[PDB]
Parts: sequence; structure tokens; C-alpha cells
Amino acid sequence: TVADKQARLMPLFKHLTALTREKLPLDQRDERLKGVGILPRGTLFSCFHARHLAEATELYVALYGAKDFNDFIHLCEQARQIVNEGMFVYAVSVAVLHREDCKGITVPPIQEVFPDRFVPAETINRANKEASNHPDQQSIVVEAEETGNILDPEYKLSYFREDIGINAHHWHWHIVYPATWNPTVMGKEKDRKGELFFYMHQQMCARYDSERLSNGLQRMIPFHNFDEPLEGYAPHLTSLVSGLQYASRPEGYSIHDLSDVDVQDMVRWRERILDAINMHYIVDKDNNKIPLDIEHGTDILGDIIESSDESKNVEYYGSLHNWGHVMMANITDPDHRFQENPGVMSDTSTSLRDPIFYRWHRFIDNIFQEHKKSFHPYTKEELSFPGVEVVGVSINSKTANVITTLIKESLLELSHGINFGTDQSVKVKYHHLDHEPFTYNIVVENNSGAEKHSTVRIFLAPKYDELNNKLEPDEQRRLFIELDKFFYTLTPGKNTIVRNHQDSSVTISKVRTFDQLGAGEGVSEDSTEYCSCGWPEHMLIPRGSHKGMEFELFVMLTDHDEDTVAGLSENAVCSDAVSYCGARDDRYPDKKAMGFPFDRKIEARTAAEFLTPNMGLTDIKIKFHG
Amino acid sequence: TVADKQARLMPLFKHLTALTREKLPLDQRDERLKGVGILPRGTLFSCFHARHLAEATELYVALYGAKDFNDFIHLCEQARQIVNEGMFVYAVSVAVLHREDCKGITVPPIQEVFPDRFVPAETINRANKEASNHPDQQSIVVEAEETGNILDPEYKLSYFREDIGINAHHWHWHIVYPATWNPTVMGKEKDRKGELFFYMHQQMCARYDSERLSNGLQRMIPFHNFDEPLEGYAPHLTSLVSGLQYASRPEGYSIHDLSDVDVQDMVRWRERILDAINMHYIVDKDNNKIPLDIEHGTDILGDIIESSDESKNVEYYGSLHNWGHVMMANITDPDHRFQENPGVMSDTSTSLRDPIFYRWHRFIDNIFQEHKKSFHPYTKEELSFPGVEVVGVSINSKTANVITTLIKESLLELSHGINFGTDQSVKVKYHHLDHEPFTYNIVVENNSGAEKHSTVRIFLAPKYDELNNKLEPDEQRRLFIELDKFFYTLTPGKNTIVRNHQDSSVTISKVRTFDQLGAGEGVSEDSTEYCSCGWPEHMLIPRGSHKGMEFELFVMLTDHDEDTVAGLSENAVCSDAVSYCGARDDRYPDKKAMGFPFDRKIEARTAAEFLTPNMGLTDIKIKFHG
Amino acid sequence: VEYYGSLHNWGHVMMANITDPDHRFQENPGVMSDTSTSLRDPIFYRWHRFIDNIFQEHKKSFHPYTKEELSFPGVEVVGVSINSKTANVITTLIKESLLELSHGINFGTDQSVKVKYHHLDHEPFTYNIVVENNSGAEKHSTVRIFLAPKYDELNNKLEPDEQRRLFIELDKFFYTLTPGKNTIVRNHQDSSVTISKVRTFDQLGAGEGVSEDSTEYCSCGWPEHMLIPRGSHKGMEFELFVMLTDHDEDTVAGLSENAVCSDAVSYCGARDDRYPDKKAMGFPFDRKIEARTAAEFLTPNMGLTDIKIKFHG
Repeated sequence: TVADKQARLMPLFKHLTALTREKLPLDQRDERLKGVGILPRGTLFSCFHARHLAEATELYVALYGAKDFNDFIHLCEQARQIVNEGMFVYAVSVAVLHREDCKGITVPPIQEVFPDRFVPAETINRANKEASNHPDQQSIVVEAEETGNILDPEYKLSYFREDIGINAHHWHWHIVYPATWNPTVMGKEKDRKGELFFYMHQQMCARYDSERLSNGLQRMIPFHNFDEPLEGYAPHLTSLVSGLQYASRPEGYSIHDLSDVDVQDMVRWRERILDAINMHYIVDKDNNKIPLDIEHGTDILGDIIESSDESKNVEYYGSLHNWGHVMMANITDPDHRFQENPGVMSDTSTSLRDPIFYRWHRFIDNIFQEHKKSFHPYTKEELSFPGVEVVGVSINSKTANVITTLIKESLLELSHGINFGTDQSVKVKYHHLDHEPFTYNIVVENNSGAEKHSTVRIFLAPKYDELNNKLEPDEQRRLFIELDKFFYTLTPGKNTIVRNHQDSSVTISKVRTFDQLGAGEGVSEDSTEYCSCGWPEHMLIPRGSHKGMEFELFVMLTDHDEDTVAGLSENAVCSDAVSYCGARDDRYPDKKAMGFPFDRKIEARTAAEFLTPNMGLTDIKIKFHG
Repeated sequence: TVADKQARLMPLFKHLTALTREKLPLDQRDERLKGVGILPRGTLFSCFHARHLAEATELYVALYGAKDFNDFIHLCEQARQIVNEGMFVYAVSVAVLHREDCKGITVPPIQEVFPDRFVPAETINRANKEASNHPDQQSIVVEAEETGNILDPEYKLSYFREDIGINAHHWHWHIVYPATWNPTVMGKEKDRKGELFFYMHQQMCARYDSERLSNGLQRMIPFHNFDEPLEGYAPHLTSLVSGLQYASRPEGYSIHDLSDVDVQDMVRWRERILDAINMHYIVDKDNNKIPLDIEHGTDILGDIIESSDESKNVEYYGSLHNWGHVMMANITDPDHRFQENPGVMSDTSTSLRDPIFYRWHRFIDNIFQEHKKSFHPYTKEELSFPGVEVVGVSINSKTANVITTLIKESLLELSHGINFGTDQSVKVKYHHLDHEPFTYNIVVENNSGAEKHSTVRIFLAPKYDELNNKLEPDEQRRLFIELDKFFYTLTPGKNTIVRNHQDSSVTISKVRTFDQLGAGEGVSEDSTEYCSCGWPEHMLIPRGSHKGMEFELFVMLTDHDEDTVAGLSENAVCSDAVSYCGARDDRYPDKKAMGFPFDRKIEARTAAEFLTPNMGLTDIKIKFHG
Repeated sequence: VEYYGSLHNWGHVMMANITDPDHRFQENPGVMSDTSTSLRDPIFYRWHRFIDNIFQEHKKSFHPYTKEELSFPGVEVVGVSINSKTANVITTLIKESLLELSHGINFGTDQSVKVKYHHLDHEPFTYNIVVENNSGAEKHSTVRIFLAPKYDELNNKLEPDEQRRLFIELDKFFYTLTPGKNTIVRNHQDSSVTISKVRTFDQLGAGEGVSEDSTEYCSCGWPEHMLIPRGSHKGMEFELFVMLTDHDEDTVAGLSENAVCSDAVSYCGARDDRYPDKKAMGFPFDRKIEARTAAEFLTPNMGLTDIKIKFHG
């Protein structure tokens, strides 16, 4: 049954570190396996580096090529002793999702699988220590919160950057859309992956910026110059696997060439890209030019920038984004003389924690923005949905139009990830931001005679600048974060549409634990994305401040008939989280450009001026509770 | 009995990390304890930093103050609960070494107490992992040697720098001569501690230089300028106490001010010292001037430079040497914002491993050298011992005049230091340099009618330079390493004096393991120096090369009557290792300046010209075996 | 030219007048300015590696070589041996030599002014290659011999990708193989890379019969003493690579001259003739190698023999 299948998968995931020791007399028998084992087990695996992705692609394709599920389990089992734990938890995990007769099927928790990435060196330590200190079945609980001197104001952001859910999501997203993805081999293609790459990262930056403003900090600035020295960050993460940890980065580093790539190359790549935008065409390998069409342009750019296998010219355009992660990651030891592990930037699970991440991503976002700039603005025609008027919006909470945010304690179970020994469970306690539940009530007047179908789009943007209160829509575009997107039908006359925050399309409703999975639930029967992907729920709104920071609440209704695509896909599957994740094996459900209406330049000085009749702005307050 | 006493001490030393959790309702009861407990438990303890040293001193005093041994155990037991563990080990070891009541007693092994400092992050992790992986009484053995790509040639030196014995010695030496040492409080004074400070460190540098030359590398250069960027070093040590590890140092940034101290603070202190040398006087607090006497000068300088409590002016002169360790140690995070642990430079146990250590110490050595320069050279009168002539010297080994050096495997038992759990023992296997045993035969002609008493001094110096073969005695002075010093009586006529390498005054004959100590032997019962201090035996001669590098073997005989001091001290106690360690509670047994005849400038172009009749040079070869 | 410029040449010029870029001080340029002197400056290598890199990127764009391209079927290389005083060891030493100044600088009264200098040199050696010709008929093969260092800067690692940069060409020559086992012996003196002899002014005033062609005559070719690297006293280990290829494929047809300056074909080419080898210069080394060890790369018509080079002080 499916349940049995789930059980088999969970053990593929257990004791990965330990699983090493090949115990294989000969790989030759495993002809399928020949293409791998090239990266040694203990070594850190880089999500960004090309070679690490070459070997990884080869693992995927063999586990897609494995004939049936049983065959799948077998090959998977053999090669995670020989082909290394670090890369093989990657080549298995991504494969584990996508090859067909797998379905039913969650992946064990990333946080749970590698607790060391989620929690600090100290609370890893203490817990391991307690296990040894007194042998006893009794459970161990450790509070990760610590006590320390809070020197850097960046620390304030830690609730966002360090959040477990955020890191997990980032890991999962890359799994759903792998850079290595080869559509020919799989046969299936990921719709608009390049564009999604752009959108997801942009949102992370946008959301990040809202945190800084909530904090009273200015918006992050891009890593526009390569010459500039980076700010330091020390992760305090250990790798349980070995004694090694992610190397910390001191202050004040100018950029160093790596054997693999030189900084100059990075510059040269970026200048090409920025030029190809201006030129409005890119050059394919064939030396043909493809236009940066309005429809296609973002996607093509996304593939080139990341860059994915899909890039029209890998050789000329290079892979700017990925190399950025690599270069930043080994700033400490570019040359590799000193033999130190890379920083957090190397891993999709960890990278969000470093503040540098935002600087780089804003830089890349800028590239996309230049392209967007080339496009013409939106006419009333494009925006408006005639006959529909938005009367008002209200947010209901304990106090209307105010959302309250607080910190909540939570526990993570280490036992699946690290050797438990005698103890039944070792849990680490951490705290994260959370907010009260709320609902939206939108009153819409349907002037038309017949029932209409509308897509409701809701975004949140900070009212205040660093100067003083200034709702300049051009700037707002960067800041706006997507709260929700959903379909509703309106009858003629007045209508009130109520939606609850829980329903939010952006967030993951729930991630099942190992324990949940061993059980066997029906939420439904899905994938690496299953409970994993989606933005985390606690994270839905920015922290705000004790004072109650003012944010613009924007609701827009668009014609659904226009917005939806027609086609024939599946049952109700992982679609909760469509806004950032997309739909399983389906085309992106919205015709509009991701981020619409915000994606293109806004002529108006004030946001209010921008509004059409099917748009509305309600100012609400977010107040944090200490 | 003494044995019982030993047993009590060993547990003071066990599970130090764990010993935390105060379990004290109130410190107020412990009035004695009020002074200590500022430094937090987990934090790293700095041997160099003044504030840390102050706490440590406060702790020792309480231990010294303890009325009886039982009282000593009690306060220690209680103090260990609150105080930082590193400080605790430091304070206790000092107490054990000096306090009479402890006429019983070795200190548990430093390597054994903190195995994590001696062995790498990987083999620490491995033995811990194996312990958890399969529970079983069975013993675990891990080979620390690894497999890696050898990028830096500095790696070649690792046998010397990384050596367990060397690190242990350095720890112990600082314990015997603490910087904090206050003679008034103890009542007793450490004879010539300032000079010894100078001599010991100079020897470490000199010995280090011989390794580089054996390697074919040039001699180390001093940290002559503070502006210059440092070479990076990654220790790969994870401090078992914590999940944190010693922070690695990447390549190249000029020096950063710490909150505690500035760089123009540092520089100023250096100019003061170098000035006062030139002026031939230093200024006391009283604003009186004390002359840099020939007899006293090195000692006074040593106290000021280190600087010890003994410094005649702490505020004017500062503490250059110690601050150097601190500044280098937290180069990665001067400001303390990023909250990272210090590097190896912070600890006496670890500091030798970093190559920077030598650069700094040569710098300080230079300071001493300038002082030495001010002194006049030695006349034939001072050097010569009339009537005595040295006919020849021969070294006996498998092949005469050739010493063979090889690598030997050894194991270290982790169990005392880290939580063992079920396993009986976890041992880590490491390799170290070692040499064949050899003896010296010196033929001396005693022209005089009566029997004479002579001190035989033996040194080794490299023949080859970085250019070609050039025995320029001035340069040689830096390089010469002390093999042995001993007293012999010569009758009239020809005499042959034979001495074995094992007897060497420079080296520690044996360090007893916590296991041996678990029983009860009879080397006798003195303390932290016991088996600990002394230079390690395997280390006695430089590695040399496969080719058989040529070294000058220098033997000099001096009039013992002149050399010895008269006084009334103890039974045969820790005197094996007199050359570098001194004698327990005794005045340094040799009148001559440490390093004599090498300490003062040599006029001659060639070493041979320097020789008097009671001196001799024999060229021998050291050949390494792969 | 107006777009792509002249990068290499300008590099020499710029480096040469680093001391006085302005030409205000009216200094002379450094050694980099002259083809005769430029090799002496260590900078030369840095720049040339830079330019070499440019070529390498181009080479990178090309696909690797299949077994098909490399292999010469029916031919198998059994073994190679180098004969010297001690087999498989080449000895290198320093030799004194004299140069006569008189033609170059005003001699005045003196008959001759000679300056004595020392240079590296090695003992003569020969190669013996055993090849099995499986085919029924006689074949024609081009024997290609290269030398590459075994040791890296770290430890012993015959990573063929890296080796490509290091490999130096010892010799290229044509041999005919009959069916059955064959032993081909070649002497170092014959090496295609080196100039057999440069005649002095004195030699020339005389009148000899190597033949009469020109600036390349005795001049060009790599110098003979230079043929192998110095090695070390310990006897450094080098990979000796021999490959045989189908000559019919390798040669071009055409109608050119008598036996002329062709001794030194490997680096010099042939006088007024097309380059005699179809293969890319540096083949098989020019394109990227996937293999882990060099050994994996080998086809049946290739062979590696490890020899030692030991310098004599």
C-alpha cells in the first residue's frame, strides 16, 4: 500500500551520515551507478556549483530510469553507501519526488533529517552531551534561545533569517525546480521555471525588506559592485557528520578568484546579460537571436541568469547567480589552500540565514527589473475589470484592521537526524514569529447583469519610508508582498467575500513530521513539496512594531475568465501553495505576470492615483507584542 | 597516603565540561569564592588576556590559601562548579605544582583531559560517532592521520607544530611560571622567570627554524610590521565543551583594533621598550631608573615584555607579548559583533600549531636580541677553561655520526577527557617524528694535576644556509638548539665521557598517563611539571632529510666550580629537564647566561675561528627515513 | 586588427617599459622588448600562460577525442624502455662551454675573446618500443613521444587533465611496421624537436654540407642540451608517453623539396613546406581529458613508462 511505500522511503532518509562505508565489492556491477561516487562522502555538497550539479543530475536520471518503485528503492539503497551521503541525500530526494509510480509520497523532514542545519552548534552539542552524560531513556529537552550580547542590529532580523520554515521552503523550492532539470530526459517540462525562479527570489527579498522596515532599518542595497567588501556573518552551525562546521565570514572581504571561476568572468557575464536586455534579443548557441518577448522574456532571462540547463547559451552567458553563491561561500578560502568548509551560502537550506544573501539577490533582481523596465506600463484597459467596483475591505481580527504578531515557542525533534542512542527523543526548543488569525471582508458591487468570476489578489506594502510617510507606487513595487490569490464568483448586486488567512495560497498549511508520516494521513498523497514547500504560515505577515506599523493593504479583482488557462490535469493535489510553488504537474494557473499589477513601472506619484475601480487600499496596522 | 591523594586530584580533573551547573544555592557562603566566577563557563579562557589572568590569579590564591589539602580539595570541588572550566584547570594546576600539601602529585594529562585540543575535528567526531553508532563495550580506535590534498608547504612542518608533546609542554611551562605570579602573596619567588620566559620561547623559535631548514624552507621572518597581513591557518579543532571550535584565520588583512586594545597602543609600547634598551635604563613606577645590568637586564626585560606582574612598570610599558596573542587570536572578529571563538593563539596548549606563533615570537625575540647586542662580546678569558682540551667528539648510533629519524605511530586515550559512555576506551592514533637512540663520546685531556669538574654543554646548529654552506657564527646563534647540559668530573690525563641521548637535560623522560597514575609509581611526587613539562624526547633533534642534512655538533666544557651556585635545597626532584624547565623550588643551576656561549655577538666570520680549546665541533648527519 | 588589436605584442611592450611608461626618463626598455632576451625574465612565462589560456578556452569549446580518433587498430604497444647508462634513468649534469665574442664586439689586438658559461645537459639515450602488428600487411606509423611530470605540488597525481599543460614533446617520427612483433629504436640525438648543431662563424667561413638553407639552419630547433628537464638529484619521476598513429592519415600529399631543414620539424615546421602532420599540434594532449588517472586514457596504441631523471651536482 501507499503506507508501506511511505515506510520504505523514510528509511532511505535515515542515518544518511552513517550510511557511508560503501560495503560494495564492486561498482562495476552497478553500471547504472558508474556515473557517480565522484564527490567524496564527507565533503559538503553545493547546490550552486555546476560540477556538483553534473553529478547530481546523473543521480536523478538513474533513479528516474529505475524501472519500478521496488527497483527505485534498490538502486537508491545501494548507492548511498558508495556515492556519498551528502550528495546522495540530494540525488535521491529530488528523484524521490518526481518519477511517476513514486506517488503517495512525502519526504522526511529536512529540518528533522538534518537538525544541525536548523539549530545552533551549542544546542546540538548540549543535547548530544546530555545523551552521553546520563544514560537514561528519559527525554532531553534543550532551549536553543541562548543568552548573549546582541552587538549587531542585524541580529534583530534573525527571527526572519534564521526561521526554520523559511530555510526548509528554500530547500524544497529548489527541489521542485532543479537548475539541472533536463526536460528531454524527463520528457516533462517545468512550466515557467525561469520566471518562477525570478518571482520566488524576488518575493524573498521583498519580504525581507518589509522586515527591515518593520525593524526601522533601511531597505537592503544590492551587491552591485563586486569590489566592495562583504559584511561578515557567523552561522554557528556544526556538521554533525564530521567535526567541521560552516566557516564563518569575518568583516571586510574584497572578492577573490576561485580556481573554478574568476570574478572578472562574473562581471563580464553580467554586462552581456544587461546588454542583451537593451538589445531586446539574446543569442542562442546557433547564433540565432531570440527576442525578449513580453510573454517569454522573463522565462528566458531566468534560465540564463540562474542559470539552468535551459539557458539558451550556457557557454556565452555563464551562470551568474549560482557562481555568486559559490564565490561568497568560499570567500574565506578561495584558493582552497587552508581546507575549510564553505559557508552557509553553499546550501539552499542554510543560505537565507546570511544577510549577504539579500544583497546578492537584490542584485540579481535588479537584472530582471531592467528587463521589466523595457516593457510598457499597464493601461486602464489591462488593469480594469469593468462593471465591478470594490466598495471596501476590512480585516477582522481581535481588533479590526489590526493584526497582532508575537513570538511562539516550538520544539524540533532531533532523533531522526542525529544518533539518539538510548534517549526516546531529543527536542530542541526554538522561538519564531507568529500572528493572530484574521479574515478579510471585501465588498464588491457587480454592476453587470450576470454573475462574474474574479481572481482576488491581495498584497501588503509598507506605508512608511526611511524618510517619512510616502506611498510612492514606483518604490512600493519592490516592497509589495503577496498575501493571497483566489477565485470567487460574484452575483449581480452587492457581494461580500470573506477569506481567512489560513486559506492563504502563499503558505503551506502544514508540514507532517516523521511521526505524522509513519502514521499515514490523507492530506493528500503528494511529494517533496508536500508539507515542505509553500511559504511558512507564521511568516505570512511582517513583524511590524509594538507601535503598530502602518501597511497598505491592497486588494484587486481581475477577470478570471481571462486569468485562467484551460487544459486537463489532476485531482485536488498540492495547490494550497500555488502563489510561490505553482501546481503539481500543471501549468501555472494564472495568466497574469507574476507579481501583477506590481511588475511594471508605475507612472503615478502616489499609489492611490494608480487605483482603478476594481482595486482598493485599506490601511491596517501590524503591532508586535513583546 | 600519597596514592590516595593522587586519586582525589584526578577527579578534580574529570568531566570538567560537565562539572558546570553550579548547584550552589548561594556563593555568599563562599566568601573565599566571591572574587571569581566572572568569566562564564562555556566561554574560552585566554592565557594571555589580562582580565582573564586576573581571575585566574584570584583563583590560585584561594587554592594556595587553603589551610590543608582536604580544605584544598573542598574549595576546588566547589569552585569548579561555578568558574569557567579552562580557568579552573589553569588555577588548579598552578596550585598542585606549588602547594606543599600537594607533595604527592601529578596532574592529569592535558592531552588526556582535553583530547579535542590535541586531535582534529574529524577524529573527535568519529570516536564520538562510533560510540553512538553501535553500542558495545568493545574498544574504538580511530587513526587521526586522514587523507587530504597537500596545498601548503607549511603542512610539512605540521609534524613539529601539531606535535602533542610540544603543545603539552607549552601548557605546562606557563603553569610553572605564571605571568600572574605574585611573589608577595606566595612568598616564594620564581628565580629568573623573566629570563626563562625569554630563553624558552627563543628555543622554541630556534628549534622551529631548524625544522624549516631541514625542510628546505627559509628561516621564519618576524612580525616586524603590524600593518602586514597575516598568513591564514585553519586548526580544525572543535572545542568539545561547546559546539564551537577555534575560529580559523583566512588570508590577509591588516590588523584590527580590539575594544580592549588599540594597535598604536601596541606600537607605542614596542618603541618604549626598544628605547629603554638604548638608554640602558628603564623607568620604574616610582619614576626611578633601574639600570639594565648585565646580570639583571634580561630578567627585567622579560617581565616587562611578557609582561608579568613583576614588570617594573605595567602602565608605561604595557604587555606587548600577551596582547599580541590576543590580537592575533581574534583577528576574525576584533569587534566581537559576530560572536565567534578565538583562534588557537588564545591558548597555550594550541598556540604552537599556528605558524603565526613563530612570526610573533621571533619579533619579541628580536627585542631581547637588541638588548643582548648592547652587551660586549666574550673574551677568551670568559670562554676558556684552561688546562682542559677537547680532543674529539663522536656520536654513536647505528651508523656513527649519523642519526636516523622516522615517524612513529602512537595512540591517545580520549576516555578521560570526553564522555566515554559504554566504550571501555576510545583511542586516537597519531604519528609523530622520532629518532634512534644515540650516545656521545667526548675525549678530553686534563692537563692539570688535579681532578676538575666541568659542565658539558652540547648544542646543534645547521650547517647549510638558504644560499649554500656557510657557518657564519653570528647567524648560527639564532639557530643553535640545546641538546644537553651536565656535570662531569675529569681526572688528570685523558678522559672519555659518554652520555646517552636518553639522559638529555632538555627533555622529559616520561609523562605518566592517567591510567599509570591510577596505580602509583615512584619517579617521586612533585607536580604539573612532573611528566608533563620538559621538551618531548622524540623532538630532541630536528627531522633532517632523507639525504642526511649536515649539522654542526658543538660541545663545550666550562668550569663547574664557576657555573654552580651554592645553597641548600631538596632531594632528587624534577631536574631531568633543567635546561628549559629549571629545578623545582630551586635557583637555576647554571650561572652562565642561558644560551651561553651563543647569547652574545660573535665577531668571527666562521664558527671554527670562534672555538677555544675547550670547545669542539663535529659534523654529523641527520637522515630521515620515509 | 582595428577591433581585436594586438594583445600579445602590446603585453611585451607594456611590460618592457614599466620602468618608464612616460619615456620621460629616457631609459631603455627591459629584456621583454627583444626576442633574444625575453625568455630570461620570469614575467615572460606569466604573460604567455595568460595568452595560452586564451587558446585553451578555444580548445575547451571543442569536443573530446573518441577512441575512434585516438586508436590505430591492429597495432598494440607492448612496452617501451629507455636505454641509458642505467635503464629508465636519464642523467643530467652541467657542462661548461665557451662563446666567442670576437665577431660581435671589437676585438682589437686579441685573436679571440671567449666567455665561459655553463648549461644543463643530459646523457644520450635511446628508446626501444615493442609493437605488435596484428594486421596482415605492413603499416606505417607516426610515433609520438611526450614527457610529463608524475608529481604534483601536493602529491603523486597523474590527472590527465592537468597533465595536458605539462606535457612536453620529445619526438615525432615515421616508422614502418611489419606484421608480427617489431622493435623500434630511436636515439635522442635524432629528436625532431631539437637542432642538431649550430655552425659558428668559424664553421661557416669554412664551408660545410648540412646543406644550405638559412636563418633557421643551425639556429632554430630547440637546443639539444635542453631536451629533457633537469629533474633532481633524487631522480624525479616522469611519465614517458609513446603513441603510434596511422601515418597514412597523418601525412599530407604534395610535392616539395630535397632533404632540407626538417630535423627540427616539431617546433619549426619544414622549409617552404606544409606542416607535415595532419594532427593538431600537441595531439593527443590538446583537448580535454575526462579520465581520473592518465592510465585510463590509454588506448592500445599508447603506452606510458615511468622513468627517472636524476641531476648530478
